[PDB]
Amino acid sequence: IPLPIPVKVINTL
Amino acid sequence: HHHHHMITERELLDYIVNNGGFLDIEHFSKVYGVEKQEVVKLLEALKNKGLIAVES
Repeated sequence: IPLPIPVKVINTL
Repeated sequence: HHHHHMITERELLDYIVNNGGFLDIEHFSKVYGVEKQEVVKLLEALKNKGLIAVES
């Protein structure tokens, strides 16, 4: 089980 | 700009880490030529493998 890397994702639409 | 470029999940993940855990899909699609829906598709696969935790 990897430690999830946090990612802020914008402008997806 | 460029269109229909393909990248691997590993490339996207490396980019994200190197970008300080940030991804602007609009900007990324524009600069690297990957379709927005292809970026989304790659993010979903990373998320479903438990490799990333998506925010905002």
